[PDB]
Amino acid sequence: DKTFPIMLNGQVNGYACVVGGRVFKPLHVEGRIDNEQLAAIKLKKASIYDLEYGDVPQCMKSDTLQYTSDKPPGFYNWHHGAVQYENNRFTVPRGVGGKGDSGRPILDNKGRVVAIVLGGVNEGSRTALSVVTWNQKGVTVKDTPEGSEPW
Amino acid sequence: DKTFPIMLNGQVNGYACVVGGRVFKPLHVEGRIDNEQLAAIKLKKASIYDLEYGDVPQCMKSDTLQYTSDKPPGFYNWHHGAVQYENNRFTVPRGVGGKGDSGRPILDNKGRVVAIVLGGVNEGSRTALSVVTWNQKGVTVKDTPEGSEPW
Amino acid sequence: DKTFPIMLNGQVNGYACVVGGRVFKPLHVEGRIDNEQLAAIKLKKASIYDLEYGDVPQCMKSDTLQYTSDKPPGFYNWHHGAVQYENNRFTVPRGVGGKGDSGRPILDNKGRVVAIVLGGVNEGSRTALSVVTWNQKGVTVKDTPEGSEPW
Amino acid sequence: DKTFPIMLNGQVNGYACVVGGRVFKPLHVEGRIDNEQLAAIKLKKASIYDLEYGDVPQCMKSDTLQYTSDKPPGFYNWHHGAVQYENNRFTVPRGVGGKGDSGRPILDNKGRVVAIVLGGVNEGSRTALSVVTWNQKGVTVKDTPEGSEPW
Amino acid sequence: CTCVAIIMVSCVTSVWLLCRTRNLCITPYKLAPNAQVPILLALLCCIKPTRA
Repeated sequence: DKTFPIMLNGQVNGYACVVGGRVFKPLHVEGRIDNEQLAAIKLKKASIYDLEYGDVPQCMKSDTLQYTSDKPPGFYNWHHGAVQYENNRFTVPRGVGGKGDSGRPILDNKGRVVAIVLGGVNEGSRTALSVVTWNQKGVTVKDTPEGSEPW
Repeated sequence: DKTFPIMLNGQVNGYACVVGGRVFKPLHVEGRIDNEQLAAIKLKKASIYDLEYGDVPQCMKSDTLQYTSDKPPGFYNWHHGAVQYENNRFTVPRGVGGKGDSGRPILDNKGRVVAIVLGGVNEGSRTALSVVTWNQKGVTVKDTPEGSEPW
Repeated sequence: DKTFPIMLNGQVNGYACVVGGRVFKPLHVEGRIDNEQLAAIKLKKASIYDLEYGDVPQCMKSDTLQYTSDKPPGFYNWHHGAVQYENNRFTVPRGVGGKGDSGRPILDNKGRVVAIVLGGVNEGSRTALSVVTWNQKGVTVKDTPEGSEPW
Repeated sequence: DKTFPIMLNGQVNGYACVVGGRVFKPLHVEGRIDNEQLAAIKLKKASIYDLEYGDVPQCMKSDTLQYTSDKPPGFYNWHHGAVQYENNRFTVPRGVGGKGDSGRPILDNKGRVVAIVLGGVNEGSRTALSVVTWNQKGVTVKDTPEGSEPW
Repeated sequence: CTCVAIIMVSCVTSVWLLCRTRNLCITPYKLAPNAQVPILLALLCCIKPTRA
């Protein structure tokens, strides 16, 4: 796919994902995006929605498209497995979800991104995911389980 | 031939050929040479010919000889076609000559560089292209046709 | 072995060796190491004993072990051949001993680095290498033969 | 042919060629000649043309006939290869161009000397030779490239 | 005013002589952590303690 990671001191500590028009990068990680095209874009601050300026050039726009509401419970593919829930993400078993997994998009069966993983390293028996979500009518919210350490 | 192309925001915008005596780079197009050995060449402005100063070391110079004046009106191998004229420029099949791919040298059957293209995007059914040339005794003259367009 | 070279203007003019815990680099060469993790290290200048800083994190330490005391004068390993002297360095043939070959380690039969070359371009039919080593009790010494230009 | 090495302290350091009418010897080298009958040749200094006095008698005259002007750019009988240019020397490859072999002549296809080399140790990827030529009517010309160390 | 300049100059000269000795106290032993250190050159003349 198209997901360029962020490297600080030569080590991958976070992942930056591009959605339609705008690039999204978690601001609790530090470093520099390795793409020389991406590094010429300014960065503006927000809440823990983790916004970055979408000043991408014309030749690359509309790579991955977001998913709106009417989201089923279903089964959604994930980069290290699968997640099957709607209100939150699936509490994946242990071992999955180490360090440096922030900013990974969660996609649908049609390639539509429905979430971006931010926190929730350990949640007891199975690790829940602290992601950003589009709500029942197209507004972005942020869902956090209690006691979720950031990545 | 070994002609390094210019780079601007990832995509190409022109070709900077290397001729013995002085490397050629159009100042009508922009960008920076990605080669580290040619990045140390001092960028000196020139006249309306859109020329870059040839500060290349002499060992990797004169690998590409250049044709002199008094050219025949016979065949000349363009990179995507063939030109057969002496004073003016012969017609090229339509479609070639878009945007951001100028500076490609026009060679001969002996491989010597005859001319360096700068313009000629679209000029009707008979495709004429604005070029620099050597007129009679080695004088470097730019010839632009009527209704010319930069490339 | 892992030995990252040093780049300056596209050519290689030196080599940087890594021992257990610490990173070595000759003072006579100028340039940037190709490892971006090693560029963030605060290397400090020192005397002829060539003290640098091993500020690398835990994940890749102890690449190779430096050779201890009780040094025999028998066979030893080398990148361009073999050396067979303990008090001095062996009269290696030509080919090795040109320019930009500094910083290459000299290993033992168990893969233990004994010395790092610094000079001794050519001394006639017999070429002597100016290296650093430990004399008797692990104290770092520097042995330099007569007429040892920086190599 | 007939060329004489110059004896200096037991090793060869230069070649003293003989042309019909006047013998030659490089000024930048020194030593003793290797012929008993050339010991009576009066040694003298001169300008940058490398001018010596060929006062040899008639007993060994007319060894190598000289060549006139209008030299073609074709093949030439260099002692370690060939030269295929007229105004400049041909870019001889690596290996050739060592040290201590000055004064070596360049032969024609008719067995005529056309030039005497003087220097050009190494320039980098290719090698240029500082050689003597005859311009238009037989006037002796010393031609040098940029940065030519004597050789 | 001439007196206090002499004490200030001589203090920063001797302490840079002592810092150069301090830098050369440890430099023959930092390049080899596996080599043992004497107890005379650790606490009396130099400063460093036993580590690792």
